[PDB]
Amino acid sequence: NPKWERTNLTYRIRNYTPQLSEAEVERAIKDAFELWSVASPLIFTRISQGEADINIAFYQRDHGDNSPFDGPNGILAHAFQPGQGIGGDAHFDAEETWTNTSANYNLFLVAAHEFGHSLGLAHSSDPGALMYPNYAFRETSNYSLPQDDIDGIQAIYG
Ligand SMILES: O=C1N=C(O)NC(=O)[C@@]1(c1ccccc1)N1CCC(CCO)CC1
Ligand SMILES: [Ca+2]
Ligand SMILES: [Ca+2]
Ligand SMILES: [Zn+2]
Ligand SMILES: [Zn+2]
Repeated sequence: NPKWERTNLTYRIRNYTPQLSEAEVERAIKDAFELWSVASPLIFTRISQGEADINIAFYQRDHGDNSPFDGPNGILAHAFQPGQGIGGDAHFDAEETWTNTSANYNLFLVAAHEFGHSLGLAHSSDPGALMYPNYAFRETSNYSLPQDDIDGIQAIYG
């Protein structure tokens, strides 16, 4: 069970996607981290300089980590289990259409799912859980962590 030994973690947005404004990308990420924060003792702090626990970036095909992206559709992003260096980091496929609406693909939703991986959660078998191994849009306004996911982080961090 790889998990963070610390509760205050830092994250850093290394690059942005041209598809949305910087503020939009930052808002999506912030909201995505908040989902998890309200159900655990984890506190996330955004940094702009230096080394952060969770590095977030948009990359194309080969990007230096044994898991190149596949272009439009297919895998949308990937994250690393809690750990030093690359651990906890999340990479988003730069070739995907990134949105903040119902159109594929909503960044807030994909990001929330990736952060679950970054936190140590595995995939869930419950089709209504954020951690279910498939992307499906759900109303983002006032969206909150589903029941199963709350049980998930809870089981790890309390
Ligand atoms: O389950 C996933 N888990 C990821 O970490 N990354 C993905 O892209 C993932 C994902 C799921 C949900 C949200 C974000 C990402 N997913 C997207 C849909 C795809 C379906 C191929 O038909 C299977 C891999
Ligand atoms: Ca892809
Ligand atoms: Ca890291
Ligand atoms: Zn990667
Ligand atoms: Zn996943």
